[PDB]
Amino acid sequence: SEVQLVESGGGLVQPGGSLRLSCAASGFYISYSSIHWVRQAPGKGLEWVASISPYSGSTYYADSVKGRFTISADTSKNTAYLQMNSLRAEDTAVYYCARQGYRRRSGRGFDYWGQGTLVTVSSASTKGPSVFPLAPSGTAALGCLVKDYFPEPVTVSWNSGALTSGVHTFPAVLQSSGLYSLSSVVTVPSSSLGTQTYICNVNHKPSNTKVDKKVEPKSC
Amino acid sequence: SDIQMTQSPSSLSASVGDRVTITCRASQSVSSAVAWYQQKPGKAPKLLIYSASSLYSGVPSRFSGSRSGTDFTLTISSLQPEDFATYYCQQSYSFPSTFGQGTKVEIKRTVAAPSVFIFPPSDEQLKSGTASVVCLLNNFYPREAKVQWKVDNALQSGNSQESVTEQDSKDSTYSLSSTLTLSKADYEKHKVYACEVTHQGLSSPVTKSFNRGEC
RNA sequence: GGUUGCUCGACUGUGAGGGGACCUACCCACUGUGGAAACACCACAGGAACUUCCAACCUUCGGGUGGCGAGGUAGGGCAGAAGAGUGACC
Repeated sequence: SEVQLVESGGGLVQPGGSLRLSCAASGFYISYSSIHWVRQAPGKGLEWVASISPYSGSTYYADSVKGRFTISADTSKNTAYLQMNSLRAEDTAVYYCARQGYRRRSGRGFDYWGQGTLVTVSSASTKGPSVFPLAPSGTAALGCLVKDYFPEPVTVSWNSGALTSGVHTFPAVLQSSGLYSLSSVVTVPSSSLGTQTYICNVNHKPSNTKVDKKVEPKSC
Repeated sequence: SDIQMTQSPSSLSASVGDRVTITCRASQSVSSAVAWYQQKPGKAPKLLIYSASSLYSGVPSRFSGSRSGTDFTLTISSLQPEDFATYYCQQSYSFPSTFGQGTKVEIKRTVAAPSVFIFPPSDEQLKSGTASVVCLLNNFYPREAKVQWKVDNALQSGNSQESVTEQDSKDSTYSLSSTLTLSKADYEKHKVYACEVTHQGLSSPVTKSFNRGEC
């Protein structure tokens, strides 16, 4: 199927500020479906947010946002919107978009979700990572250290994604600076060390930062 | 007034091939307007049971919903390992709609000891005045593991931070990265840096270590 | 003067279990299914049950058919009837 939902319009926002999330629909028209926004603070749960009813435009809102958020829809653009005003910290979440299924098929289940956009309400400014290499020493391990960035998220691929297997990228933890630091590691057989180039590709879109750090063995 | 969806347990460890039962209890009647979702880390939620017993299109027969009054229960006959995820009940009998606090499910495999390595701070970093020492506990189970940094045989306290992978659903195992961080000056004040792992798969606390400067 | 017919007719009544089912059009509702559909809009089906009725239709006079939103507006119907006429009789 082509059924797809494409959130966008997220990011870092100062407290008290505003934002208009967008959700483009593919492979179905949203005119015949009920459309809901659902948000998830980090490592917390799913919270229902708003929803708009087909044919009537009747809108319903979770009570923690009522009168600061505003769900809505342009049929023609096959796009659903959510205007957030007077934002606060606890508004921080991934904001997901979901199609309520067709009744004859999936009841009031939400049958198609987007991948969610990330909304980061905080007054602290952006700052991209410094990326340091983790030198290795029949297998041993090597990686990159993605240090002191903000906000989430960053992304690591090794060798432009060519090296997918054996890799563990750890979740960012929160440095008491308030910045995020995390590290990525892959294990490889020790033979390849001399002959195999090992680059980690780090992207931090909030800052428009792209780093590629070649990870080589101990120099001596 | 809002309908409360009160789910339990908060969390569930169980063996592959076990039966796992998650229950949600609606503070009011919600007829059969209850839907169950599987959410793996970082992905969207996926629909499992709509209308409280109706198996969604393409969901494996080992899942099933069950209404009994204001009590809804999602039921896996026999875990597969892929079935690692957080599960949520939802009610859409009335607006505002409402979800359970969720239930985090964990695979259960034999013990695996952690592969351990230690990383001394990169030469670029030490130029910039920072010094981070990284210790890796790789592909192990169960996750309950103790790490201890010792600098020149002194136990450290409150300058390391660790983080863990989720359960590699193929692997059903974990990986940990503990990170000692010092000023460059505090780093140049000591020779030996060590990382002491205590894990159930180890019969003896494994220490990987390095000296400052050794090539 | 009565008495009784006949015609016109102000106007009123259509009355709920020891007792109320007349018709139509719009309006307004309630319930349930279905419409790509939790509300809204639309289509359709229905207003507890037991009774009660026949304003309606058919009748071999045995009976039969069809029929309920106790809402509102309007026009009718069926009933009464101030009142006029107008006969017959006494």
